[PDB]
Amino acid sequence: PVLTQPPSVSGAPGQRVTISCTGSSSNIGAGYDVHWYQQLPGTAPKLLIYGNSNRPSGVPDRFSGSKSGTSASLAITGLQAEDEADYYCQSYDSSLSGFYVFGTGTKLTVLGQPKAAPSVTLFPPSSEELQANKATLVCLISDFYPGAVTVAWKADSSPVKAGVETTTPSKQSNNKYAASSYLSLTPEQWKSHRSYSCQVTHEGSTVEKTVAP
Amino acid sequence: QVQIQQSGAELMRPGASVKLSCKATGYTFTGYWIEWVKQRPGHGLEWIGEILSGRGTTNYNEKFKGKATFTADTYSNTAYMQLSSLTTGDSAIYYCARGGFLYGDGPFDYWGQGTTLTVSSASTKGPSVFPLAPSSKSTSGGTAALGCLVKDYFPEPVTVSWNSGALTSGVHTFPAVLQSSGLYSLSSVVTVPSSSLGTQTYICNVNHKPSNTKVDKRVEP
Amino acid sequence: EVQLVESGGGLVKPGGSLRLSCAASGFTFSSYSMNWVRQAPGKGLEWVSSISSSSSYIYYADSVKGRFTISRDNAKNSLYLQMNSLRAEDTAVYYCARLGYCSGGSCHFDYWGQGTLVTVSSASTKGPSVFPLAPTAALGCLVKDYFPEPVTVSWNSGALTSGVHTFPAVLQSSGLYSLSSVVTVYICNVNHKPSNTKVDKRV
Amino acid sequence: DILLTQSPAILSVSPGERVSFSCRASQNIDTHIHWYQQRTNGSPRLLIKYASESISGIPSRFSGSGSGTDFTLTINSVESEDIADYYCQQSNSWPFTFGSGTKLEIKRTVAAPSVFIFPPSDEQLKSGTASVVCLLNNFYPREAKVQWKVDNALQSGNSQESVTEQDSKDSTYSLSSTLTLSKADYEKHKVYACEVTHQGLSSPVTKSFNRGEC
Repeated sequence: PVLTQPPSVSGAPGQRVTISCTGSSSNIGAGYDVHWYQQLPGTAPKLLIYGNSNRPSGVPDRFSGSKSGTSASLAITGLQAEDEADYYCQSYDSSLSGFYVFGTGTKLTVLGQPKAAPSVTLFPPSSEELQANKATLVCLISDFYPGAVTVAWKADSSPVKAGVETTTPSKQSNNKYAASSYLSLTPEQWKSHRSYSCQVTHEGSTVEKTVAP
Repeated sequence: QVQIQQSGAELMRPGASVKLSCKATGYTFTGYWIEWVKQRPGHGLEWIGEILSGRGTTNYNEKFKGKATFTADTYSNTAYMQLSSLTTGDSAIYYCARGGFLYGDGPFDYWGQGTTLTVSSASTKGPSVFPLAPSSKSTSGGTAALGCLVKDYFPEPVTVSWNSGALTSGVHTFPAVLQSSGLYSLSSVVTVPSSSLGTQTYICNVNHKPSNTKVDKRVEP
Repeated sequence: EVQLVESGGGLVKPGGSLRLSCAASGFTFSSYSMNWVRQAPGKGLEWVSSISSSSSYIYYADSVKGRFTISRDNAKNSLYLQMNSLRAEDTAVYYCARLGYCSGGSCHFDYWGQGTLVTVSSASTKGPSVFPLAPTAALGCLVKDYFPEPVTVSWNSGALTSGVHTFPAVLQSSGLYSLSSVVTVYICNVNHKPSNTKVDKRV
Repeated sequence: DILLTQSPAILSVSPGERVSFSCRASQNIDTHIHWYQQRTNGSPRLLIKYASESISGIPSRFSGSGSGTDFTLTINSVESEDIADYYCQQSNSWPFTFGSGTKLEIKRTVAAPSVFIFPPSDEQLKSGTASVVCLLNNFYPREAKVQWKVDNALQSGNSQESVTEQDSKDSTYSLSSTLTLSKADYEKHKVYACEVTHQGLSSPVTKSFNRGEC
């Protein structure tokens, strides 16, 4: 069990964003305190908020925290480029044998660029790969910002949960982001369907590309 | 706010058993160790053991295993301690205190008010008050000394006032002692001007609520 | 200042053992409870184990309860984590985290070490299998099932550089890497030096 | 078990003094020592945790410092509300143990006890037991010896003593020794004297009375 956190949260420099954190009746709902940790790329999690709302020495007053019910929230005002990091909420859970419970995490993006929808380029299994009795679908996802996506594969109209592995978003040279997803299929399963589709999700919109035998 | 309220005083007979309670409010019950400490009158503190609030695991002192039994109810946020086969030696004040969260290695953070347990075979009895008359030779400092001897009463306590509360200055009511017979005895003395033995009238008002007894005793040369 | 330096991680095979050590300094070590928190690559934080100041109180996560053993030596200012029967899902950066002082309601982790990497993968060195992604259009090459990083790819022997995008690699369940390079407008020059394999594919 | 011995069982302070008492462990204990204060008729109160860390809600004058086997709590400037018992507690190994305690009092000028004697009342005599009460009033320090002599014979195992708490106004103590004899044994003798030796006395003082001779 974890605490639910939004995958991505974005805001322009100087503006204000909030990061939600929800739990259950056995952690935040049970009266346990919530704490927040900030983690920069390549660094360890650093204490940001302790005891629901307090601020360790060194953290600016732009960071504040609140908690109510089974929910907690981290509010950040006057957004700065230095705030770009991963933010984790944390509490204690009395369920199971008792354990510290962490939030899934949130990527905070300070918009120094207009938002960009991802360009999806999908490829089929090569002719040489079916001769090796294999079939791999390549979904290349490039040129999106902020760097956070979600991939789903569709065989005809049904979904595909087996044989899907997706990389994490990677920072391009133009500060946009790139990712890729792979679908390992069998040559018979590649032909037993009418079409295959790769659906990426970026904020609200969804870009989709299809490939067919 | 963190409050730790314990059960009231207990007066038990040897051989019986008593269940002491320790209700803890103002915080999340599950996860904190709850400690139990024994203190005999005029002596120091003595650790009995601990119990985990949520999981009920217990750790007992070698001195108290088989005598103390810890239980806890997560639903009522209450810890209990059962003292079996009661001895007169078990007569003490028993404290419960919130320990460390998850780790009983921490300090005892929030203590209860304590629970006074008295174990004795004696039956409750009202005290006999006898005068401590001022001496015929009372020029010992131009000050005389008088009082009352509150003898043979069980259990504690007695309240002693002088002249229905009108006389408070110079009054010394000594802490009670346990005589060999199992009954408590006490003295309440006061020093008054040696020139006022003939004019003034001195009465000690002795009250012993557990026996529903009240006694006024006049002392005079 | 407070300092925690973890060490003892490395590469191990499914079923092997490691022993982590956390070196503390800058604070009274014996007066704090220590914890281990791990972070799988590109994932979140997971609490692993915790040990009290006197070591008499020890907790584990349910997933490592039967294989892991936490310990500490206050005279050496060191914290230890024994892991046996390591699975693939134990691959993570293992952090040393001090339990800070707080009023009540479960305290926070006030200081963290920089971490020590632990990889449980099996899978020996293996040469990449290259397939052509057939088609301004887009065409590329697929680098399938290799071990380990890095794999470098160029187009037309380093001449064609306008429009080439080499996507970072995925690690599959088999512990084998796979990436793809694409170009928008042909020979791709894949190279894997740990395996001394150089392939050239036409699309 | 681990034994914690607190060296000054009783310590006399004055409002403003810099005071300190000790707590010694039988073995190494690292820093697993907590301190508790207990006023009269009150519960123990957490003062210092882990040898030296302070507790929210405690005045800044309290502070601990020890490590290893020696430990010390210091009150840099004693206030009146600091007059209490002080206990150290170890949390290194089971069972948890406390020190024997250190009691703080108030120092004042030495005062001699006003000694009084009380024969048993005739009413108590008619019941079959005689109680002779020797009273020591408003003295300092608390240390005092009371010897019971019946016809120049020292008595043992038949008297109980009781001491009040230190007076909040003049910082003195009071003592009461009650010699208990049967009515038969009481009438067999004549001279009843209690001997009181105290620091404020150049020599012991005796208070005596002859039975039935008012």
